[PDB]
Amino acid sequence: SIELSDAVFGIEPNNSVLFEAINLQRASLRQGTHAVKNRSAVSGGGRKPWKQKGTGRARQGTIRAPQWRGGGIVFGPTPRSYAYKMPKKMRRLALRSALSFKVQENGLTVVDAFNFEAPKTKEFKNVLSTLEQPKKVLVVTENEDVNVELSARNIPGVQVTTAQGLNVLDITNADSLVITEAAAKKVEEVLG
Amino acid sequence: PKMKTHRGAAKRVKRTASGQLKRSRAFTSHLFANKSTKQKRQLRKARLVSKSDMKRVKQLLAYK
Amino acid sequence: GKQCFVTGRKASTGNRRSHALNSTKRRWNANLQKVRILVDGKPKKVWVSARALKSGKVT
Amino acid sequence: KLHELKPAEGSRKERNRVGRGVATGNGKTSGRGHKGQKARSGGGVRPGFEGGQLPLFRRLPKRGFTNINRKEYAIVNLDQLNKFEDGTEVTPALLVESGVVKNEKSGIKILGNGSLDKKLTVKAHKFSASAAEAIDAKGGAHEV
RNA sequence: GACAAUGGUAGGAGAGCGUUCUAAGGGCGUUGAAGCAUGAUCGUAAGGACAUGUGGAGCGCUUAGAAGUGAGAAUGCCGGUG
RNA sequence: AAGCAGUAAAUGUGGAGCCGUAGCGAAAGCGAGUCUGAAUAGGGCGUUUAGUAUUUGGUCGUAGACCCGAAACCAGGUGAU
RNA sequence: GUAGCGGCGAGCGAAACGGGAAGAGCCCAAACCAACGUUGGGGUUGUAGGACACUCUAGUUACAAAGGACGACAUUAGACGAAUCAUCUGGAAAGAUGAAUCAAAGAAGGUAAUAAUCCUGUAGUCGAAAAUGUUGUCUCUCUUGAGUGGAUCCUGAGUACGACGGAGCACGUGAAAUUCCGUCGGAAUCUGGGAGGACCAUCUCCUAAGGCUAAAUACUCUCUAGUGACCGAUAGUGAACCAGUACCGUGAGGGAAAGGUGAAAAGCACCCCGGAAGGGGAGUGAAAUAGAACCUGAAACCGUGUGCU
Repeated sequence: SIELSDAVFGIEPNNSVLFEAINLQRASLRQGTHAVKNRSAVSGGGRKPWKQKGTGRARQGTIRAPQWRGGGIVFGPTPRSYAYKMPKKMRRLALRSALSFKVQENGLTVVDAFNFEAPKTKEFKNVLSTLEQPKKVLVVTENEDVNVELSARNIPGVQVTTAQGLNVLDITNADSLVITEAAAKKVEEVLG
Repeated sequence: PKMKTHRGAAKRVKRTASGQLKRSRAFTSHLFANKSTKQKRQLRKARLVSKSDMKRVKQLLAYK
Repeated sequence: GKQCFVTGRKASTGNRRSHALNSTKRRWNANLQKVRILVDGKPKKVWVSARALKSGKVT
Repeated sequence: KLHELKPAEGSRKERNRVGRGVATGNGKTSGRGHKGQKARSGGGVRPGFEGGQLPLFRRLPKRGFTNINRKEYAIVNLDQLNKFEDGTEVTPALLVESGVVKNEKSGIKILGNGSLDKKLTVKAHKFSASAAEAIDAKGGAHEV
């Protein structure tokens, strides 16, 4: 079957918006979790090592100065978040470009509803090969699929998601997209 | 933290439509016998902050 | 220290300000007097403030 | 394709780093000049007063006061009302939902900058002298 | 292809090389990776390969991303050696 | 925007709020014009009125703020072998 | 970063409204009634409540008064758990080349080299004598609800408040309201009393001077299970190491340096020089210039030969 909306699948992709939407998602799961110590945090070094004058040595205040071995970092890492936000009218514009690009490259397959009621990985591998699908595929359905998401999750390169959980990065990564009839109708109304 | 505005400067100027500042006149406190009639009459008319002084205090009134 | 027996009168702390508004710490003691009052046992001399002495009190 | 990405031409640049070699032009002095107060670590003088000669906003006097009971109303010119159709009851409750007034501070005031060209009845808190004659000339009424 | 321009400190502006890590893609290696050593090699520069010895298990390349990203000197600090 | 929903997930929900569409005056106030003035008589500022949200780079402000270094001050303690 | 405060300098800096998380409110004094200043009943407020008068009708043991036998999960040991063989190079296969097989299991680590199918495991099911938790259904202990009623009573006293000297509210004594402390004066009793930024009048809202109260909030010496465009031995905690230890001070106190043989000790039997140490062979191993001062082994620097000078 061929069931398209002809509105959110036919627009031209916006490369400038599609690039800023991928950088936003990748930078949003970078938990910084990284910190070093400075002069105040290093243990010890509270007295002056030697008098300012009377010796042929340089003047030094603490054994934890940034030049001394074993203490003091000047400008190192610090715990911070990397996530930022973009307007709402640019989020939907980036999703339609990731969905229309697949259609332009001839990589969208509209399949009827699945009838998988028991988890079986060997059974799900057949329909992927029967439908002439590439190595990495994405599966989108209407709602949560028990006994379906349990399968196709041990196959290297197969990802199953929902209709409300589509991502700019999860879509651009797959070679082809496999969507059901009920799902393609749900995606056509949430977008555009 | 947020930037703090110059409270003393906010009591002496006001912003206009183009973006310039309206200022009062000095020498208007006392000693009016030492000045002439033409001098005191032309000191009631307000002026604007000059182009030079604007470059120094442009960020003291960011919220004004 | 010295504290009132009937109520909780005690000293406090403030500032001693001159004409130039110069700050210096100081104390404000209570008017504690030594009187002998009736007790369920033997009458005892205890520190009592002059505010509690007024309005009538046994001595 | 995540293996072929290109940003928009002219939107990205590389930051500047001072004190890294001499060929960059920002080497030893690092863009500060020679010795002075503006060359040490910790900035320089404050643009507010900077010491020295009497500052600017200390040589001019203060002026005026601030009213606490000050009232301010929104303004709807005439060229904004002509989007409605003839025979409509314009109401401060409708002007908000219509999308021409985002916030009513203490009421709506109808100014007369433009031309109405339409037949309406306008309700508002206050009116203007030239905005009350254009509503009634071509027909219509205004009610407070 | 014609004409003109190209000495430079403080300073302004533009274009590039290299180091570490992440993502996607695609490759190399016990028939010997990284590193270390030598050579008469290739680019306008920062720099890039190849062969031959030593080594005994990891590492490039392309496009983007993020920086504890470049050392000759501070009576600089620690180690080794005159 | 907090918040709720969701892998610490990048994502729908949430219009309290913020800027702009109109200025002028110390203010009452008036309004494409408003103040000064007995009087647009003249003059000052407006009739530019396409902005707004996120982000790369330059710079500024508050935080030690490009790095190293005093002679000093205060607070609580240790010492008459 | 608005109102406002401020040698109106530097600087300090709100609240209400609105949008959300969470959300039960109740006990004492007194008038009064039987008893001996005392026990119990009674009784708790502003759209004014109670005492008094007339007929009459759900335990919230986290506040609200507080003791006990009372079933399901959960914590503290664990048990099962699918699927590969062959041939080359090598000391050694997990690699390469061939055919195959599992998957609700392609997290991860080990194993003579790089393993979904070799070993511990993983997904998913099951399991508690005994102790401790979290949560219930009954039991046990408490326990009559509301209208009408001011002729007469009760509703917190050296208190409220004022002057004087200070402090605290964003607010520096200023026109300083609203809250506290020391000293001394010192009220009124529902026709009452307080507040609405000096103060008075009217008009609105609320009842001080007794006492309890769970949730949304802040933090981590710890326990358990996990993550990183975090470090990789001058780094990361001072400390990967038998470290607050050598060591240094009368003392309080101050404080380092030091990881790596090999897959496996299989750690060189015996012979030769030597008093020993250390070497030369022979052996072990894939490799001994991998021999415990043991992976790789840079520069400074110290040497032994030689081609030109």
